Amino acid sequence: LYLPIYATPADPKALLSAAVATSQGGGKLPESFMSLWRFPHMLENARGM
Amino acid sequence: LKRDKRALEVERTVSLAEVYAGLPKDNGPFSLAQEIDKLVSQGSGSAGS
Repeated sequence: LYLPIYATPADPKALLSAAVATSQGGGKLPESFMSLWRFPHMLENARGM
Repeated sequence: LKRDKRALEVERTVSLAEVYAGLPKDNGPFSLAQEIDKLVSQGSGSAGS
């Protein structure tokens, strides 16, 4: 005689993704070396490099 | 450019007559005056060591 109650499933859970970042240490300048060329030439050289 | 350096540019006079006058006795020292004029006369000869 008793009519059982029926359960309705809930809405699906919203899937979530994790996005993490990476960190890297900065570099250090090497040892400067005394050149032979004058500044305009060593600058045209380096600028090309 | 790391390895290059300004080199001491030098000049030296070399006197062939003096050098050929100076080589050791067993090598037979000779001034070019008395062999240039005789080897031109006959080319089969030789001088020095």
